[PDB]
Amino acid sequence: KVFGRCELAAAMKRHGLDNYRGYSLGNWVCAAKFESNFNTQATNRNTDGSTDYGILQINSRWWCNDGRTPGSRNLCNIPCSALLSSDITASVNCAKKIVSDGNGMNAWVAWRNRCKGTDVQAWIRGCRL
Ligand code: NA
Repeated sequence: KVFGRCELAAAMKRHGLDNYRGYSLGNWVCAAKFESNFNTQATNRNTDGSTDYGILQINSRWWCNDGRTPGSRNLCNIPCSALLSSDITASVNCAKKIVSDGNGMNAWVAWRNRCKGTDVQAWIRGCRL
């Protein structure tokens, strides 16, 4: 499904992403905005044959199994299709392990190029959280 801005922020907050590892909620909403346009069904193919899935575009090379990325790992121990549900639970739990792996939110290229160093607080503005 296609989340609204404040709708997504509320779902992420109740799933414990606000200030997770120091990253305020605005960073996550911004990341989702430019990775998937708030669409849980978004997919994108990469050059190496791997695929990015879901609202946060988590990559099959490392984090989920999609059965067609040879030599990949399944570090979130889930099928990549589980990242496309309208329930963001699996995506959020997997994102939590990605941000914890030492490189923070730099794992998301769109956050680094389009959210890092900006006023990310503007993305939860006006929302009732
Ligand atoms: Na994989």
